[PDB]
Amino acid sequence: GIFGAIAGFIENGWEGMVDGWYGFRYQNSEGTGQAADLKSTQTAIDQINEKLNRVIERTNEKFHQIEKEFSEVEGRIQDLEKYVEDTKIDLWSYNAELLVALENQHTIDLTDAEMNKLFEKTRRQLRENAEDMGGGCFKIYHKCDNACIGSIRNGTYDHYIYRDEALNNRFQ
Amino acid sequence: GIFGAIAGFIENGWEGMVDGWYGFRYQNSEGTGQAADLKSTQTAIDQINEKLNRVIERTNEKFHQIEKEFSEVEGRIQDLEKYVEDTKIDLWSYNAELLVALENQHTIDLTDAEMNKLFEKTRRQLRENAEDMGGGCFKIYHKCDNACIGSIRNGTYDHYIYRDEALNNRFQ
Amino acid sequence: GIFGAIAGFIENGWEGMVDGWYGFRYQNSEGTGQAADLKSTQTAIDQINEKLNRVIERTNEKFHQIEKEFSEVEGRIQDLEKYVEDTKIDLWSYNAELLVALENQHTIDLTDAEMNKLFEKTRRQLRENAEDMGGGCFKIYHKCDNACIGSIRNGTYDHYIYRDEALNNRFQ
Amino acid sequence: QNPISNNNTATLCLGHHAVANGTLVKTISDDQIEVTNATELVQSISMGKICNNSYRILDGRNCTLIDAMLGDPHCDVFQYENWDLFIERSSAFSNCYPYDIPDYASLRSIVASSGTLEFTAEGFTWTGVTQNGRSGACKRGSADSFFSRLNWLTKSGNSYPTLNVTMPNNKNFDKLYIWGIHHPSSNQEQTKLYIQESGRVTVSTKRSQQTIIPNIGSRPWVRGQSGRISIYWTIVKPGDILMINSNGNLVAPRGYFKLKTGKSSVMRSDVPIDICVSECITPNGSISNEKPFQNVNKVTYGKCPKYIRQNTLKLATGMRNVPEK
Amino acid sequence: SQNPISNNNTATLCLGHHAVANGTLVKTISDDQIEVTNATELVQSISMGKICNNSYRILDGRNCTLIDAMLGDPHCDVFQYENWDLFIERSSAFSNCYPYDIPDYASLRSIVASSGTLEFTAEGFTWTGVTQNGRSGACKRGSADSFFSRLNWLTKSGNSYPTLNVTMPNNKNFDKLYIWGIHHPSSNQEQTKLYIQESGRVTVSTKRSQQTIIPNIGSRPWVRGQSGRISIYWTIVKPGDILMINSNGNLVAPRGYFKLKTGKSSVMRSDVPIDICVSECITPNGSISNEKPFQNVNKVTYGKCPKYIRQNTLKLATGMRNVPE
Amino acid sequence: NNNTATLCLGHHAVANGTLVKTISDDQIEVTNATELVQSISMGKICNNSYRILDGRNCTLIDAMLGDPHCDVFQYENWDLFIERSSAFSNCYPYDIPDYASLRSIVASSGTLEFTAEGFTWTGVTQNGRSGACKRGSADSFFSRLNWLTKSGNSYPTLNVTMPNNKNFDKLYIWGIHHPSSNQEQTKLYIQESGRVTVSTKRSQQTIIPNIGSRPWVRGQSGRISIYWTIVKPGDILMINSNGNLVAPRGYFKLKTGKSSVMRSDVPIDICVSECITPNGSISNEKPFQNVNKVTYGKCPKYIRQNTLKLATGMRNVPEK
Ligand SMILES: *[C@@H]1O[C@H](CO[C@H]2O[C@@H](C)[C@@H](O)[C@@H](O)[C@@H]2O)[C@@H](O[C@@H]2O[C@H](CO)[C@@H](O[C@@H]3O[C@H](CO[C@H]4O[C@H](CO)[C@@H](O)[C@H](O)[C@@H]4O)[C@@H](O)[C@H](O[C@H]4O[C@H](CO)[C@@H](O)[C@H](O)[C@@H]4O)[C@@H]3O)[C@H](O)[C@H]2NC(C)=O)[C@H](O)[C@H]1NC(C)=O
Ligand SMILES: *[C@@H]1O[C@H](CO)[C@@H](O[C@@H]2O[C@H](CO)[C@@H](O[C@@H]3O[C@H](CO[C@H]4O[C@H](CO)[C@@H](O)[C@H](O)[C@@H]4O)[C@@H](O)[C@H](O[C@H]4O[C@H](CO)[C@@H](O)[C@H](O)[C@@H]4O)[C@@H]3O)[C@H](O)[C@H]2NC(C)=O)[C@H](O)[C@H]1NC(C)=O
Ligand SMILES: *[C@@H]1O[C@H](CO)[C@@H](O[C@@H]2O[C@H](CO)[C@@H](O[C@@H]3O[C@H](CO[C@H]4O[C@H](CO)[C@@H](O)[C@H](O)[C@@H]4O)[C@@H](O)[C@H](O[C@H]4O[C@H](CO)[C@@H](O)[C@H](O)[C@@H]4O)[C@@H]3O)[C@H](O)[C@H]2NC(C)=O)[C@H](O)[C@H]1NC(C)=O
Ligand SMILES: *[C@@H]1O[C@H](CO)[C@@H](O[C@@H]2O[C@H](CO)[C@@H](O[C@@H]3O[C@H](CO[C@H]4O[C@H](CO)[C@@H](O)[C@H](O)[C@@H]4O)[C@@H](O)[C@H](O[C@H]4O[C@H](CO)[C@@H](O)[C@H](O)[C@@H]4O)[C@@H]3O)[C@H](O)[C@H]2NC(C)=O)[C@H](O)[C@H]1NC(C)=O
Ligand SMILES: *[C@@H]1O[C@H](CO)[C@@H](O[C@@H]2O[C@H](CO)[C@@H](O[C@@H]3O[C@H](CO)[C@@H](O)[C@H](O)[C@@H]3O)[C@H](O)[C@H]2NC(C)=O)[C@H](O)[C@H]1NC(C)=O
Ligand SMILES: *[C@@H]1O[C@H](CO)[C@@H](O[C@@H]2O[C@H](CO)[C@@H](O[C@@H]3O[C@H](CO)[C@@H](O)[C@H](O)[C@@H]3O)[C@H](O)[C@H]2NC(C)=O)[C@H](O)[C@H]1NC(C)=O
Ligand SMILES: *[C@@H]1O[C@H](CO[C@H]2O[C@@H](C)[C@@H](O)[C@@H](O)[C@@H]2O)[C@@H](O[C@@H]2O[C@H](CO)[C@@H](O)[C@H](O)[C@H]2NC(C)=O)[C@H](O)[C@H]1NC(C)=O
Ligand SMILES: *[C@@H]1O[C@H](CO[C@H]2O[C@@H](C)[C@@H](O)[C@@H](O)[C@@H]2O)[C@@H](O[C@@H]2O[C@H](CO)[C@@H](O)[C@H](O)[C@H]2NC(C)=O)[C@H](O)[C@H]1NC(C)=O
Ligand SMILES: *[C@@H]1O[C@H](CO)[C@@H](O[C@@H]2O[C@H](CO)[C@@H](O)[C@H](O)[C@H]2NC(C)=O)[C@H](O)[C@H]1NC(C)=O
Ligand SMILES: *[C@@H]1O[C@H](CO)[C@@H](O[C@@H]2O[C@H](CO)[C@@H](O)[C@H](O)[C@H]2NC(C)=O)[C@H](O)[C@H]1NC(C)=O
Ligand SMILES: *[C@@H]1O[C@H](CO)[C@@H](O[C@@H]2O[C@H](CO)[C@@H](O)[C@H](O)[C@H]2NC(C)=O)[C@H](O)[C@H]1NC(C)=O
Ligand SMILES: *[C@@H]1O[C@H](CO)[C@@H](O[C@@H]2O[C@H](CO)[C@@H](O)[C@H](O)[C@H]2NC(C)=O)[C@H](O)[C@H]1NC(C)=O
Ligand SMILES: *[C@@H]1O[C@H](CO[C@H]2O[C@@H](C)[C@@H](O)[C@@H](O)[C@@H]2O)[C@@H](O)[C@H](O)[C@H]1NC(C)=O
Ligand SMILES: *[C@@H]1O[C@H](CO)[C@@H](O)[C@H](O)[C@H]1NC(C)=O
Repeated sequence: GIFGAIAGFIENGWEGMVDGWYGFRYQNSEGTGQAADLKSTQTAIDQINEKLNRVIERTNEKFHQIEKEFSEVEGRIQDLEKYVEDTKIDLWSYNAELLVALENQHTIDLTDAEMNKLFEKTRRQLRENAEDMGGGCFKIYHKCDNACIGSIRNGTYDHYIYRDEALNNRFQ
Repeated sequence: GIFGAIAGFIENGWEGMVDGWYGFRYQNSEGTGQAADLKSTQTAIDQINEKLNRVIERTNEKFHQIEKEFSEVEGRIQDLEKYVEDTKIDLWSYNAELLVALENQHTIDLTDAEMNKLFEKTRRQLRENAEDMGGGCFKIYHKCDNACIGSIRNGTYDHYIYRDEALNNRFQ
Repeated sequence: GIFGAIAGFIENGWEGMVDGWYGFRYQNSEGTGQAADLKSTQTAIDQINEKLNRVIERTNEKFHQIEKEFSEVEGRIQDLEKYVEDTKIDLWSYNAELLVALENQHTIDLTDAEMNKLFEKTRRQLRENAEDMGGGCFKIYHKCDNACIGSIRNGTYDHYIYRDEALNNRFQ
Repeated sequence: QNPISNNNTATLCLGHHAVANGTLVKTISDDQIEVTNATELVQSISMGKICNNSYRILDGRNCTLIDAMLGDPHCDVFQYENWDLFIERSSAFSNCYPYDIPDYASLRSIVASSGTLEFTAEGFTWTGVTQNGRSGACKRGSADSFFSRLNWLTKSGNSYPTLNVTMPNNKNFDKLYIWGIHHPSSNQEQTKLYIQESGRVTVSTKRSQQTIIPNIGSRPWVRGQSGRISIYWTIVKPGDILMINSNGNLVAPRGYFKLKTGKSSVMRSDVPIDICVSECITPNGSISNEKPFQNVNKVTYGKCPKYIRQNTLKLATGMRNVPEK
Repeated sequence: SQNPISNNNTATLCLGHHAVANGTLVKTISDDQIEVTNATELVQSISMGKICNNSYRILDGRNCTLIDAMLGDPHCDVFQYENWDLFIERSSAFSNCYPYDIPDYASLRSIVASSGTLEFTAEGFTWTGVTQNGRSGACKRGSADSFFSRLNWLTKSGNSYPTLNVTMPNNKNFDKLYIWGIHHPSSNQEQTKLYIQESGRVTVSTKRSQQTIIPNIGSRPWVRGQSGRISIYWTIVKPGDILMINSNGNLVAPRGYFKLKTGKSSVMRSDVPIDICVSECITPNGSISNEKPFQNVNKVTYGKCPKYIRQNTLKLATGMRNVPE
Repeated sequence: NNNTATLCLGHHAVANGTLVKTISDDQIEVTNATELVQSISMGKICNNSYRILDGRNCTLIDAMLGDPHCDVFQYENWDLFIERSSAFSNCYPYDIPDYASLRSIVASSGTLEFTAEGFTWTGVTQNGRSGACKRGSADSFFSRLNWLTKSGNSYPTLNVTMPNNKNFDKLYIWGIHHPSSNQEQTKLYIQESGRVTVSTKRSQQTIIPNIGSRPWVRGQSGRISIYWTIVKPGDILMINSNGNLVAPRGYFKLKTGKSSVMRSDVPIDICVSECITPNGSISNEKPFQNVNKVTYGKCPKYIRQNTLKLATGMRNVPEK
């Protein structure tokens, strides 16, 4: 995909994450854990759910139309009736093929984007206190217990209070 | 948006930015300033200006056509005339709806991309002399007067001049 | 492009890069060299190759249709035959124009995306041992002969081996 | 390097979900790519029966719509009926005087769209002729009869006078009049029934007319008859007038059908009608209309998905699926 | 990082984008509604309420249909030799000559409309042994009984109406349109009075085509004193071909031909006024602006027109997502 | 400097790129593109994939009726019948109401397979002929039609029947003669006014001749009008006439075909192609074509544009 997160710098998905589409796993002195990210999950779902409704009109009633099957040959008028119907069908069949391919492309791209955006959001919070290990993992260079991990997850992490400690660990 | 810049790591837009779509605000010894970035602005405008014209011709010249309203009940030929017209109208109505949805998506995507591109370009210039504070703001760790800010804005900032000063400020 | 790599932070293409669409140039203790990147090249080619086949059905046989040229003036039925045909042609002409513009946009974007991805991949490998100089170039802050460059090319570079040397060169 | 994580460090990994069993979809970039989930957009299964719970469905059984309209005796049950959708069966048959309708398809369409056989008799006066002609080709009970809606006129005594009648439309809706001409099998039969060697039927309104001549000749026997009737129709708008002028061969109307601007139709199908819930009908039976597309039949009535050639189209409803290990 | 007064040896540089106080909502692939800085309406839903006379040559039919102007109904004499890009027919139009019908009226109307001219050239038809220039009280021109100007009502001379046989070659380089007719008398007495023969007939032919019409005697509804009718027919003669006319009664003869052009002209039914203004797109509702790609005013159009669609509004973003302060 | 290295990332470019259109740009240069619209024809109709029948000087209808110069076309079949603009009729002058429909029905069926039937025409002269229709330099007539006239001083009411005991639909072509004068009418048919009734169990047609002059064509001011009747399995054809009948000699076999007819003046020759247009065969590699809206076979879609370029490579950004 275009951002290179899903099936990219993140090696694979987690079958063990059932309460969210995106999330975190962490390891510190208190052990290992996992938690879903609700906002990224919701953003993706909102875009995907019933997405065709944005382009495909609510199905309306159609009633009497033209004949489309014929029991005898007639020539000119019947040729035209058949041609009109064949033409209509071919155009709608093309529309359907294109729409599905376009929508599917958009779905893959927007879910890859959410993954990358969550990663960039986390990177920015951490500032100089962590390094990108590759694989979508951060090495955090200070003591970072479950409450601290929690502050990263809910976006209230304060890099300033750990910076001195982190810089010394990173560079000495 | 897919880059997560607009309505993302940039918290909001600037109603006071009136001579460009993208730009800079800054504070240093000399006071506070604002300046539009003209290249990012033009790039976005050029792509948006009359974008529909790349796919649809403005208006097509047409003369004598079939009748579309009828004062008498006639059956078969009239059924066909009505069906042909309805078929055409539904197909074009679909085209219009999809085109506008696709073009609006593209406009949102490309304007978000220009914002991201300007941020990355600025980040690249600054090298080790600044940190991303989040919110689309850089802290520049050296004396950086209006002429210096100017050099960033015109892409001539030479990080090497300031690097020793900046590194000393960053790691204390 | 939306990623701002091609015709962006990379100033221009390389005419002398003949064995790949994307690749590397390098200068080290052993001289200068160039190498193509196969995976990025293959990923772009695979998406571009026969891409229309994903949307356009294999051309099928059509046989007897309606008359489309007339040697006598006839009025109503002929008007309808001409209208039906003109309607069809204008709809297919619109489909053709849109498809080509959309597919071309997708080609430009995906190739820009691959360039960006290769850059980011390389950046993640180098960790704290290199800086982005701009122009798509990394300054690697340690002795990095051809075998070391080769380790970057095949994704096996181990940053820890050089980290002390590099950190010292960067921040002394 | 230490095999045990330093207490003064932590690891934070970002990720996304996956499922064990993904599903394949097509994009602009890829012929096939595995996603966590997908949905089918094409309805390819029918209910195998026509549901009669939303639209008023009328089963024609052994009768075509036209024969029900004309009043073929075996179609008497259909008098004054109405429908959203009239179902015509392949096994329907005619059992009255042999007939044809130039532009049959148009009359069928007009009546089917109107959605009603509301008929009203009118007081036509047919001076100097015998009314209510009947034929052994058309039994009603064990008695020779005729289409209930038509009036077969023939000579009285030694003459058939020039018939000249009028019927104004002082109502607020269109009147549909059905009438005909009898085509004898020979000159002898023509003069026997109608006196005049050359019959004529002229049916007019203020701004339109239909002028018909009889066709004379031997034809293949149909229910004992070499003769034929050709059926015609005339729509009289409010404020207009119907005029009929004939010197022989007239198969007269007995009144008019009310024409409505309807949402009704007619459909050919041999599928049973039953109690069930559906808003879309095809010759194959009713179908679900949850999906935007269908591949069941190009012939549809009601609230229907668009017919397309494809039998399956899979829409991704989840991200790229990248399983572990 | 408190410090009320910022440090002289650092700077802050923020990157951003503009916003407006009042954004506008649009639809994308991703969102039902998203606010953008500005958008443009793509559907023209407003007409000028009048037809502009300045780009295309507009001809107001006033009280006349195009067909009545072609035939030369007296009250339409002002339309002789007219030409147009677009002929406007009003709903108040009426006929005021001998009552007539045209089988396939719609086709003749289309052919003339498209050609865009009533250029007519008289030809020297020789009508041996008949009286020319028949008149009717149904068709006054000024104070005199008259007839359609472009037709020639033939009747007996003396006590005879011989079999007419006339020719007219087409040595021009364009198609000639001939309009002609047949009189259906209301009675046998009138038939023999005018045409001697008890039954007339008209055969109009070319090298490759022929049309034969037999009159049908009888009453139609009284219209302007007449229970008889004229039926109108046409023949198009190609260059190098030749018109032949054969009749032993009831012929309403052509006087010449209309030049057919391969045109870009049409005819439109509208009751709105025509006036000075500039526009390149006309609908029955009036001229419309064509700056937008789509329109929802009317499916009936002429000229340089936006495409008709069912939606009354479609908003195209012309700016980025609007994120107010 | 031995203590450092430089690693640059890049992409290829070519000296000579090509311009394409995107959603973003009216024109942008890419490394490579390909044309999607076929605008060139082979200038000839290839006869190797479909069975192509050259009509030469004959229309399909004239071949059907058996105009003498069309005799070579007897019992032919085709995928595509080609009519030339220089085709001409050379028999008795005729017209066919709904000509366009008959031509379509026959073109679609794809065969002129004819089978004579043993009609008995008691009391009339058969095999009428005309100076308008010469065969071997002698007066003749349409091979598929049988012009009946009086025998002695009589023309009895003809009344004949032909059951369809086959399992396919029969197509019967027949006609009526319109004489130029009352003298000719009575000379040929005795009766002052003829009549032809052709019927089955489900349809009937009765035609009355109209006497008078039409324009002279090959010595003739009279005309024949041509009609057709389809007889389904189990049904029976009946013909009833007291004069002016131009009788069928048998029937054409109708089949459900994938055949057609096309107007073209280009030569027919041996070559490789699966798509035919009036301009000649065209390659079908591309999805679109701007050669002709008239096509037969496996054909690209006709569109208005003469060129559409699809990018097959990245943005091209040449070196200085
Ligand atoms: C890559 O290089 C291409 C090759 O062209 C070059 O060939 C090489 C070997 C060198 O000798 C070069 O100096 C030489 O130019 C470039 O392709 C060329 O592109 C130009 C447009 O930039 C095309 O011009 C057009 O030519 C038409 C002439 O008809 C035919 O003639 C040539 C033979 O000379 C044929 O091969 C072509 O296929 C043509 O069919 C002409 O009709 C066009 O006129 C219209 O447009 C112009 C404005 O551009 C306007 O003034 C005029 O009124 C018309 O409206 C037009 O002039 C040229 O055909 C084309 N040559 C070939 C062989 O394809 C290509 O630009 C370049 N790509 C890039 C990105 O630089
Ligand atoms: C022009 O030519 C046509 C074709 O020959 C003639 O039409 C035929 O006319 C005769 C009567 O004149 C018809 O013959 C009658 O057929 C009836 C129906 O047939 C049934 O049974 C047979 C089985 O043999 C089946 O084919 C068919 O499906 C029916 O189920 C019979 O009921 C009649 O039989 C009885 O009639 C005679 C008197 O004729 C009685 O005295 C006896 O009781 C006898 O049993 C009779 O055979 C025939 O059907 C017509 N054929 C067609 C195809 O229409 C025209 O008459 C002729 N025109 C002129 C002017 O000469
Ligand atoms: C077949 O059957 C039809 C239907 O009956 C007959 O057609 C009718 O024939 C009569 C006789 O010609 C027609 O009578 C005429 O009616 C006109 C009426 O038009 C309106 O205006 C008058 C007011 O004057 C109202 O009374 C009427 O309701 C209408 O609203 C009159 O204008 C004529 O009346 C008189 O006019 C002059 C004045 O200039 C008087 O001097 C005369 O006395 C004259 O009578 C005229 O009478 C009637 O309109 C026809 N009806 C229809 C529906 O067509 C056919 O005649 C008949 N055919 C045969 C062969 O018998
Ligand atoms: C109703 O009115 C029409 C119109 O007048 C009459 O039809 C004309 O009838 C005459 C008599 O048959 C026709 O005359 C013939 O014309 C032929 C065609 O002429 C063209 O080609 C010749 C080349 O030979 C050129 O000279 C000429 O420029 C034309 O381009 C001629 O070929 C005929 O000539 C041959 O026959 C005569 C017989 O008298 C011989 O003397 C000659 O040697 C030669 O072999 C002949 O002259 C004329 O074509 C008809 N015109 C039309 C338009 O049909 C009807 O007769 C009339 N009907 C009734 C009942 O009266
Ligand atoms: C520039 O773009 C065009 C895209 O059209 C490239 O040309 C295409 O090249 C492929 C591969 O060589 C051709 O496919 C081959 O076809 C043969 C037989 O038809 C088959 O045996 C091979 O297996 C292969 O599929 C393709 O036909 C050709 N298309 C056209 C229109 O020529 C070209 O390679 C590109 N140039 C560069 C430098 O990338
Ligand atoms: C496709 O069309 C070609 C060309 O029109 C056909 O080939 C031609 O067929 C004719 C008649 O069938 C050949 O005539 C024959 O030639 C010999 C001597 O060359 C002649 O003496 C015989 O009497 C015979 O008529 C002719 O050679 C040949 N012409 C050319 C130019 O090749 C071909 O039959 C058609 N193919 C298909 C599959 O329909
Ligand atoms: C890029 O900007 C620098 C310096 O900052 C400038 O910012 C500009 C946007 C403008 O407002 C300008 O007034 C301001 O100085 C430019 O370099 C400076 O140019 C001036 C006059 O040419 C000299 O007096 C300065 O010494 C010089 N500074 C340096 C370090 O050389 C520079 O010209 C500009 N470059 C380009 C390519 O536009
Ligand atoms: C990944 O590359 C390393 C680096 O050195 C190599 O660079 C390659 C791209 C290739 O061109 C090769 O010629 C060059 O040596 C490889 O390590 C080296 O591998 C070679 C054998 O292939 C040995 O001879 C060297 O001793 C060894 N040197 C070092 C320092 O490791 C490495 O094998 C390669 N691995 C994979 C999995 O691709
Ligand atoms: C619905 O009924 C139609 C009509 O028979 C079916 O369409 C036919 O499919 C068969 C089998 O493939 C073909 O022989 C015919 O070409 C089709 N059309 C006709 C008119 O016979 C269709 O398959 C049915 N769908 C069902 C039962 O689901
Ligand atoms: C916002 O967009 C609107 C179009 O929706 C612009 O207003 C139009 O401007 C054109 C050209 O100047 C005029 O012809 C129309 O009369 C205007 N339409 C409307 C509805 O106002 C407007 O220019 C844009 N506004 C800004 C601030 O950019
Ligand atoms: C449209 O048509 C023409 C100009 O194209 C104008 O008609 C003339 O102007 C006035 C109408 O206001 C009349 O007094 C003249 O007699 C007209 N000229 C002729 C030659 O007849 C007019 O401006 C436009 N509108 C109408 C209704 O005619
Ligand atoms: C194919 O032949 C047709 C004629 O059948 C050509 O269409 C003509 O094109 C010329 C210009 O080249 C126009 O002036 C004519 O008006 C067209 N005639 C018709 C009847 O449409 C067409 O150009 C040819 N196409 C080719 C050779 O690609
Ligand atoms: C933000 O996080 C702070 C860290 O502790 C909590 O993190 C939460 C995400 C949750 O998992 C708790 O169990 C942790 O204890 C917390 O003190 C703040 O209250 C949090 N604020 C909000 C609004 O979430
Ligand atoms: C936005 O609309 C408001 C109406 O609520 C009006 O006061 C004004 O025109 C706009 N406001 C601004 C700040 O432009």
